[PDB]
Amino acid sequence: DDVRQYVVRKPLNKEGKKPRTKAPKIQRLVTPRVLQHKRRRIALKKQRTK
RNA sequence: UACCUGGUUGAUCCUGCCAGUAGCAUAUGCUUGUCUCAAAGAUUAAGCCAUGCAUGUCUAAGUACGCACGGCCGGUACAGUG
Repeated sequence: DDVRQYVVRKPLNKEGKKPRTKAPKIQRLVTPRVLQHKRRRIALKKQRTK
């Protein structure tokens, strides 16, 4: 299941302002940056062994 | 600048101190136009203390769901500043 399509929203409404919705930032979420950080530090494990 | 001078006797020469002399530090008195630098609640009481201040801190890079403000363009995980 995709996790990011299941976040609750904040129905953010105040007078005079535009209608707004707001969502939190998901933590402990596997993203293409996290997987690059993991494989970068095994590129350092190989560099030291060489 | 490696220095003495007054005072014991009727007069002398001594011993010998007292007093004078110059600086330097704290206070104090009287006086004080300019300008440069500058010590400053140590001495008595390491006594007692109203009030204020003297220690806080965020970057691209720990954690942002405060509309606090704006803001995409509007299904759009999290724009951003915070």
